[PDB]
Amino acid sequence: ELCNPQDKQALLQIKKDLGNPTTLSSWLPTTDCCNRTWLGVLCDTDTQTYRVNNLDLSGLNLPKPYPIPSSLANLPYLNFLYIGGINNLVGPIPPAIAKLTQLHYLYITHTNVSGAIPDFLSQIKTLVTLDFSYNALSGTLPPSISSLPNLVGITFDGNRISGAIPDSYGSFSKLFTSMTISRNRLTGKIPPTFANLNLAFVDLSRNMLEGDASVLFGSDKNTQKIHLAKNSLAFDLGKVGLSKNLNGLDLRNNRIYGTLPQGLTQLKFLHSLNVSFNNLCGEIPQGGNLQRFDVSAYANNKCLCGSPLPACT
Repeated sequence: ELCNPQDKQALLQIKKDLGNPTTLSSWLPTTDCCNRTWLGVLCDTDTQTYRVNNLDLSGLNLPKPYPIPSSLANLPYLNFLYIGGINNLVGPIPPAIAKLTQLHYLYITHTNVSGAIPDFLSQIKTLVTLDFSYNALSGTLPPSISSLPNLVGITFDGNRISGAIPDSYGSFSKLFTSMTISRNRLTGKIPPTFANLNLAFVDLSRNMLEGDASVLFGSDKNTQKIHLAKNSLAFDLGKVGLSKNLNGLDLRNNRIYGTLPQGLTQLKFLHSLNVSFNNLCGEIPQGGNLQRFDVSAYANNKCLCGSPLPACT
């Protein structure tokens, strides 16, 4: 049998540790774990270790709450680990995951996992993406993950994370291009060190952030989406530079002031725009895609005017 004996026992232990759910009844001692019949399990054919390097646990419908099994640490060749959509998965992200030294892609999402996002993840130098969204995570954001050299993005949306965004999150490498931490409880300001990032995507919507978000803008940046809705931000929007790549700009429900920047008429790919429920004033820039957006995208500001709104005096 091709299945490695130690991977085999860890997988059967994981199964037992989750109450031997019927959703894992394909994990049979009588069949080879490497031959694609064990649901969600694959072995590394590419590097020819033939060790289990890809595990997907999804929608298992556990019969009662169980934590993330510490037997996951006994699959040391994991590169890809997805754990998601499991209502009855509870407890913290165990330091047992630190044993997965070759992880590239890690998702623990749409579960009831709780506690803080662990600071130990910074030691897993192969990490390319982290997704811990839609769980019950609390605590503050772990500052040390900014040292990860291959990390391209973090997806931490929809938890209960509190505290300020660490200044060290402006220190990610040039490969880091996507940061979403929406629907949490962050407070404070966006760190000035974020001028060092070049984000394709940034979503910090539905938090309690305050102050200036100008650092996330710039005509030298390569940014496709900027989503900052539902915070308490306040800065002069008319002063910001805009990435030519911008396709989505959502700043609704903040305390942003000044005029809309004339540079918006030059964005060829702007397809979604919402600046409602702010303190903006002045003529809406006429040109580009600006007059294609409904009135509701600009309404409820202080004194905006010009098409699609009534004429300026």
